[PDB]
Amino acid sequence: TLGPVVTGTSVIAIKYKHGIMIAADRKASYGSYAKFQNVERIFKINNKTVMGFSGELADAQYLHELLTRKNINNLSEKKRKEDMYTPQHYHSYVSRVFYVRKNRIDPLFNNIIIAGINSQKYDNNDDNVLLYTNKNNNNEEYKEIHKDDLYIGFVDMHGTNFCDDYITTGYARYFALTLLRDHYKDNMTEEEARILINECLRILYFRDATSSNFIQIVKVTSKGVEYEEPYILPCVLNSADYVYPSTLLPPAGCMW
Amino acid sequence: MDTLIGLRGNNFVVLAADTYSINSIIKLKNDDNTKFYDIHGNKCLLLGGSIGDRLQFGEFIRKNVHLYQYQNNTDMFVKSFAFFTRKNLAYYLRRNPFEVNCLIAGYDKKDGYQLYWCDYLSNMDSVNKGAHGYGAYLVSAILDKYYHENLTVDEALDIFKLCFEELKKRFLLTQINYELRIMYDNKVETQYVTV
Amino acid sequence: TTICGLVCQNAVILGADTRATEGPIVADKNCSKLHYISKNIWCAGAGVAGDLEHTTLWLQHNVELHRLNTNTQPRVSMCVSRLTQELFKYQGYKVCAIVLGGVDVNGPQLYGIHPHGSSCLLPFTALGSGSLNAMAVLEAKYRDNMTIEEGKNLVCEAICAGIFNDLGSGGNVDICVITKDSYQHIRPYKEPNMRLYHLPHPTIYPKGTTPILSEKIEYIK
Amino acid sequence: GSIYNYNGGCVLGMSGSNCVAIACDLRLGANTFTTVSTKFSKIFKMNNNVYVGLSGLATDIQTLYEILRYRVNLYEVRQDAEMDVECFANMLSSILYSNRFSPYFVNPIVVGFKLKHYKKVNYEPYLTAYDLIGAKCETRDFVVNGVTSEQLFGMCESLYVKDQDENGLFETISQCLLSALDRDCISGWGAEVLVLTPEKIIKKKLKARMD
Amino acid sequence: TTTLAFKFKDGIIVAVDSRASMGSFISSQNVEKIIEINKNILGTMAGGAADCLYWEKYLGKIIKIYELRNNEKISVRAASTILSNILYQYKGYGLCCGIILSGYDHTGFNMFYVDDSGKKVEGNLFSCGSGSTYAYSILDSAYDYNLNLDQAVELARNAIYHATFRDGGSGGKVRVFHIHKNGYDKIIEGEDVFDLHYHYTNPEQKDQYVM
Amino acid sequence: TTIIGIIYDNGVMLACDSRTSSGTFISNKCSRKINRINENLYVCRSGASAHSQKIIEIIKHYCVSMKNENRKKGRFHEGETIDEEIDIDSINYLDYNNLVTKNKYFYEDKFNDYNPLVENVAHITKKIIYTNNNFLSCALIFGGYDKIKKQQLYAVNLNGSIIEKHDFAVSGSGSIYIQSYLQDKYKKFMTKKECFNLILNCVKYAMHNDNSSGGLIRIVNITKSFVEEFTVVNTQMNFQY
Amino acid sequence: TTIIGIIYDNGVMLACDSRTSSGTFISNKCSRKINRINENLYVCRSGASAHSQKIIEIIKHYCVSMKNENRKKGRFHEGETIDEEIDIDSINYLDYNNLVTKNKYFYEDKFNDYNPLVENVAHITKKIIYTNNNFLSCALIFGGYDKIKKQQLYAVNLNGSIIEKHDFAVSGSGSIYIQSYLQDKYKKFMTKKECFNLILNCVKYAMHNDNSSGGLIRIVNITKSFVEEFTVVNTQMNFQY
Amino acid sequence: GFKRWYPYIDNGGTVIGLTGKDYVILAADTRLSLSYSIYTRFCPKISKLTDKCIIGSSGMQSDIKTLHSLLQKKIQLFVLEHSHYPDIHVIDRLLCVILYSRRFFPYYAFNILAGVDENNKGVLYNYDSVGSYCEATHSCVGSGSQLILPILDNRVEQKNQLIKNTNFNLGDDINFVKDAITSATERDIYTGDKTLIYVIDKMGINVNTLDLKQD
Ligand SMILES: */C(=C\S(C)(=O)=O)[C@H](Cc1c[nH]c2ccccc12)NC(=O)[C@H](CC(C)C)NC(=O)[C@H](Cc1c[nH]c2ccccc12)NC(=O)CN1CCOCC1
Ligand SMILES: */C(=C\S(C)(=O)=O)[C@H](Cc1c[nH]c2ccccc12)NC(=O)[C@H](CC(C)C)NC(=O)[C@H](Cc1c[nH]c2ccccc12)NC(=O)CN1CCOCC1
Repeated sequence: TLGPVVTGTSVIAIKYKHGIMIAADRKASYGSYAKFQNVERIFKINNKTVMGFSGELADAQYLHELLTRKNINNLSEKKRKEDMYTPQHYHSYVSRVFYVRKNRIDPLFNNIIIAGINSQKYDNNDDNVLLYTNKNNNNEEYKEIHKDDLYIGFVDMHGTNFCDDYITTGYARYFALTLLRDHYKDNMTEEEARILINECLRILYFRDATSSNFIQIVKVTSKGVEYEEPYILPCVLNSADYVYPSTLLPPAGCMW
Repeated sequence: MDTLIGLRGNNFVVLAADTYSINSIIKLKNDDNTKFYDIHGNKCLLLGGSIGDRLQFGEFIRKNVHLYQYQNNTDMFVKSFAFFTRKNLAYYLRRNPFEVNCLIAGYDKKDGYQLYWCDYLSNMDSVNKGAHGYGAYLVSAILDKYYHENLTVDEALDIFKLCFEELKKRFLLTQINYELRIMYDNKVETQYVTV
Repeated sequence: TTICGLVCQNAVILGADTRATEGPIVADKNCSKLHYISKNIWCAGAGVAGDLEHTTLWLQHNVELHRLNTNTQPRVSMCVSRLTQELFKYQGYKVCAIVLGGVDVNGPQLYGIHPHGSSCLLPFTALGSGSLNAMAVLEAKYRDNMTIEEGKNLVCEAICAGIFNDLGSGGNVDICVITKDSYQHIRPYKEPNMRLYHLPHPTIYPKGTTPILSEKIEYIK
Repeated sequence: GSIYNYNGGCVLGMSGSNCVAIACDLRLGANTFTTVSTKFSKIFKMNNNVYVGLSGLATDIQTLYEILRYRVNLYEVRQDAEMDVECFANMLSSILYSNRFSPYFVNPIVVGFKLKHYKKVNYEPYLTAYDLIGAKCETRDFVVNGVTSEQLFGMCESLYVKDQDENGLFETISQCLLSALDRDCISGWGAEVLVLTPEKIIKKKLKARMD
Repeated sequence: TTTLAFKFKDGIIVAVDSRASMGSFISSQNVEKIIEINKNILGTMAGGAADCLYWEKYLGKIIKIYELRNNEKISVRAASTILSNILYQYKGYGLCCGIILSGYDHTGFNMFYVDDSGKKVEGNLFSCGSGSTYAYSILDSAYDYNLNLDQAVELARNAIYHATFRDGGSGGKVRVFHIHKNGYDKIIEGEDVFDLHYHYTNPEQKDQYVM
Repeated sequence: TTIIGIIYDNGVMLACDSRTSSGTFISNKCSRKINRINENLYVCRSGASAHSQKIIEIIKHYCVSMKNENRKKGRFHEGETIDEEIDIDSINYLDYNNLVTKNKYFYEDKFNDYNPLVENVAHITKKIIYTNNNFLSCALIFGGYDKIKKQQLYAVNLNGSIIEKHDFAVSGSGSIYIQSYLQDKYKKFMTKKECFNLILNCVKYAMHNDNSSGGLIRIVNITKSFVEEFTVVNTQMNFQY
Repeated sequence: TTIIGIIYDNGVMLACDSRTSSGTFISNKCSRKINRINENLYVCRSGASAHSQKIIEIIKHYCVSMKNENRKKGRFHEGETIDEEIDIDSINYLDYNNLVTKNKYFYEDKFNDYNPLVENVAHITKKIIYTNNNFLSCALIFGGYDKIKKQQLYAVNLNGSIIEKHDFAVSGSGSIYIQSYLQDKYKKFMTKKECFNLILNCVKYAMHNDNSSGGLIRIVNITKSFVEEFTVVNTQMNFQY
Repeated sequence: GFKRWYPYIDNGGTVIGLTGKDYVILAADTRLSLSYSIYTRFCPKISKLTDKCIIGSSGMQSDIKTLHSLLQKKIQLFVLEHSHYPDIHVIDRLLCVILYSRRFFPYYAFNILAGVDENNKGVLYNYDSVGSYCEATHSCVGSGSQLILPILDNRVEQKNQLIKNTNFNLGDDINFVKDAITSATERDIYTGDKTLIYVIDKMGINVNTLDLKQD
């Protein structure tokens, strides 16, 4: 891969009282051409781990296949739920991949978020793993997971990697990151987390040309990994001066 | 490359240059005479660089200074001469640069014996000893070491002999023919040295 | 740099940070980036500081000359025309991104001007390297017909976001409120950054500790 | 940058209680590593209350000094008064920007006294620093410029003390300059320090490293 | 950097400065540019410090194994050949190395200059680094094979001092070692060139010295 | 950016998106790309904002000069004396959401005595652009009404050529995506409502498919006697499939 | 070049133009860009002819291997046992003008026992393209029928990414011009006639607007039991206005 | 028609080291940045190698992490094989070999190896990403090195001061390091947020924290 051709825009992941909430719009752009409008940019690695990407779709798919086979081998060798790999383990794996490809100067044109639950003490989902049937889609309360038991990690093109209570890629790394550094707080409820993420996505939709308002939300919780029904974000302009007709401005000068 | 050397004492100024006129891989002359520009009133401009730029700039400066002295019926001061030369070189630097290094030596009653060092970028300053060319690297330390205040003309010439021997022995271009201009006792003398 | 502006009811509020940077080094910790063009017009600058200072001074004095000659109130549209024509003449080589705000017969007006000579009339805007963080704040919180106090708080929040999220922004927050009858320039407005550790006592060198070669004393008369 | 590295050089300016100080390195370089002079001063007096420290390309330093002397002399002969420090600072900014697209490779500082009349006259320390196209930083404690800017900034941030007499001001500025010069290959070979007081000027040459 | 070595009637005199730099910033003033390869061989290094140090350690390992196997001390010529062949194998990779190997073996005192380009020049007097030209001039103007130990040490010290004075890349301290039949001595462990300047060029300290 | 112009039975309708972006960042959310040169003459701008804006300022100055010189001496037209409405509120209505989205003004020069000609303004613009086509890079669509040729569309293309369009003109990056849609849906002598719907749909499709097109939609309807202007904010594209 | 694929109620229809050009010269007037990988699997090629052709040859070899390995041992389906017509002559009729323009064949593997899967072939192609995306530059549309997912469209994009399309896929330089047209006209569960008309019109508009698209139009209709192929030569676009 | 990809980035940072009679200090700022943005405000730059040795690096974060992990793996393997913990000098030679192994694609990392040896003397090694130099008193790597090193020279060596001071102790040295890092934070855009200070002495390694400007 010499460079990006078909690309996805920012991803946002945050911690809240019940786990991880990760959001991305379902759009992949072939330049300035929004060719694909229903693309999946968040993938499930196992019952406690998800991967989001921003950048080249081909490299993201390559990494997704690598992680899928890594999970299958882990499951083959598993004897107890403690044997399942953790989000930290997958983050280390992806960071090593990126570092080696940097050394070869054959990078993946991507920024990756690896998020999930770093513990096995909140459920028995990994006692019997189902890969081809999702029993989730029969409702019990969510479990309040400790912040220290959750994991969000970032990897970039040069192999730079770290973790935090919230991670952003793309233009989120400016807009959503400012909003999160201002307003994020610990143990947010699901509705509060969704409201914060929706504000960030609305600002991104208004100020980023490669984004859409068709949003995919994924929750990693004690119930496992849940994909929400994709929804259209309502995005209205915040000023009537935008809508004011141009013919009502003075006809002389550079009023535009 | 043309090696220029200059030494200023309390009672003299000595300028020295190699006497080679170079055109590609052959020496046109071993007794070149296009580097020294003697100017009435005990002034000397020693130039180093391409022969064409050397000739043009040296003659331009000499004719301008002679015009000044004829118009004003007076001798230009050495400091005025040096800074006039530097101002002209700086003026032409950003338009059509002369690629010449300058050693400006002179004597006047107001300031005594004066030596100024100027490079092709027109960076000038008065010095007690200076050098230009790739032989500067090999003669500057000799000048530093053997120079002292109250030096005499003959001791200065001995220092110059050391410099010439070093340029013959260690410099890639084995330079053996040098011309010296000596200003002292309100007279200017020419010498030719071979090592 | 983080500069920003917004239009509230009957006023225009401009804000700026106070850091000038020469590569990775802070050349000025308290530079003034808000400039008076006229009693009812101000601007905030981003880009090359020398270009910004020269251009703002030139615009201020040309506007004052025009005001003296016409004996009328200066116009934000006139400032926009002059600035854009100059910047276009130089083809973006005068790197000046300006938030120009003022109040005239047409009411409060805010313009964003870019180095190549384009302009846009906006309700709010932000420029500089912190412009994206400031814009995040402004997009989140802006609404029409805000009180002057609410607009001041919002401008402060935007500039603070820029200061604390952009490495090329820092220092204090300067604000200017421009109405049709007066301007209030608050410098500093926030002062959010200060050196946090100080030695127990300052290091005073004992007299004569520095060796000297010579000392010449001259008396000024 | 390399054009600044060609010669090197550094200037510093500090303020005290009713005094200022301006310091410079005395080296003249060539090809970034050859020392040709050890007495190339970078401080120039415009009038009794105005000094300019010019660092950068030596030819540009000399040219800018000649232009500034011309302008100041004309202004002063016309007005029959000494030029104000703020007026000189603004004039220097405008002169530097007049060559915006082919600039002088000089990074100057202005150090002096602002005179305020009430009977007696009040002398207020005045310091400004510039970039090569006239961007101006007005400061109350210290200004630096040259290839040693980072070292000087660190030393002045750590060691500057507000409201010092002339002796403490001289010690502080000289220590800052010497420590900053000790870490620069292309600056040094002697240091010149001027301490301005409303009634006298003290000029000192420091015993510095010559390597 | 300035490193020099020369043969004289009582052995070899080796001298170096102690300055390291990255660009125009002085990274250190107390590095050791003379190393002992074995008991009877000293190498003075110039250029890339990391390359010089690594390849000198490599040569030391090779010489140690050779001497252990063959129960004899290696010759300076053989060590220089090994080093030059190794360096030549890397020609075109960017190594920066100028090493003077001086030592005593069964054929007397020997001195070789080895480069990263695969050069190996046998000689009686060598100088390397950015101050090499100044050191060369000083050594050539006053060299003699019949100098006493004190005179030779003084000559080496003076040459290093002048190189540091004229070259911005050299400075710090001057070290002078003496190689003789039975090994080597450190006559000058390290001497600041500050005192050298104010003892050679400006003993009076009444004013700033004018170069 | 998407700018369109269409000629219907009784006038000419210009429409534009309102997104100005510096690459992928959106510098201006809602810019004004349809600009009035004269009461009966409008221009849609595409390409570099600085270039198009400065050109349009110069052309407005020129058109003022031309209108002043077009005035004749004396009095005229002493015995002579010179429909379906768009439901803009219904068009803009959104369930999940002092707003002004419609303006209308009548020409002061009723008989077109001194108003400059659309061809004249378009051609002076073309000459200006061609004399500096080594630097300037902008594409313009002049839509206007004059008593000689009635409603007119002129395309001033990149590099400074001029083509008069008798059906429709498109320009900008987003027009490519709607090229065949407009060709298929256009017909001669459309009614005002048909033209409004067609041009609105064209801009909506262009914004849906183009990352450089977005924001609201601005529409200007120039007729024999008046000019109407609308702003549309219900720009989302909803597909059944 | 223009390649399109559409999914209608009972199958998948691929269509393509047939112009291969080296810049502005047309090297091949009527090339074959829809190619059979298996009886129930077809690929439309776009981009460099050499790259796409060599890739398709490799993939055909791979698909032969896969089909051979898919065969199980024994006998099966002992007791088991396994239409609007396009008026192609009328479609092609031209007043001013032994020609074969229609073919149809039934699958030999009636029950899809050993035929490879559309996703399998598309993904092996994607892997091959991605392993050499530093060199290869081609875009492919796989249209096929398998008994697991029925009719399928896969887009293998430049740089080697794969997206399954459930409504339609387009590619080539000419698809941009018909983007909004196809989006507007497409609907779910179209009849064969509706899909044929839509895809033919899409290729015609793309050829009208794109200089790199021309020649005749090739259409392949893949259904559960057979494959039909049509050639259309009445490609001229006639506008009333 | 694609742009080439550069495999190096600078993530900022400053690491200071200061030795004493029987102690060593290593301070590092924790900010991680990319161009004009902050990736995170807490990325430690110092890693513990032994009970008497730590290493702090500045440069590309991925290279720093990989190099610190590789050094730790080498030291653990050394302990397992030769049944004793290497001292700071052995670790210095080991790191030199590791660094020159990549001589033609160097680690983008400048590192200070701080420790106390068998004589209970503080030791510092400065690494310029390929080679090592033993530092007598103090050292600094990263973006603030040119601001900080003059200060530490003035406060420690005092070469340009006739009236010198010699009472150096752990508390005064810690205060000097805090002042140096704060002054660097004043003028360096890549230094800020928090700083971790490790003191190694006879009682082991102790870590304290100091707050810096967040702009
Ligand atoms: C905002 C930052 S940004 C990244 O958005 O460009 C600030 C805006 C700013 C700073 N100061 C003022 C004053 C008035 C109005 C606005 C102001 N811009 C900057 O700080 C500049 C950013 C760079 C990338 C252009 N920095 C500068 O222009 C430097 C200022 C400077 C340098 N040394 C100084 C000493 C004293 C006083 C000021 C300074 N200058 C340069 O970078 C010099 N270059 C030389 C080549 O030509 C361009 C300017
Ligand atoms: C002589 C100078 S010269 C001009 O003749 O090359 C010295 C010789 C020298 C210096 N140090 C030692 C140690 C042992 C033996 C010999 C020595 N050469 C230099 O100083 C080098 C000159 C450059 C132009 C090749 N400089 C260096 O090699 C740098 C040393 C260094 C860097 N950081 C330090 C901190 C503390 C102490 C020393 C150093 N290193 C580099 O320039 C390598 N760069 C560093 C930046 O990233 C890229 C690699």
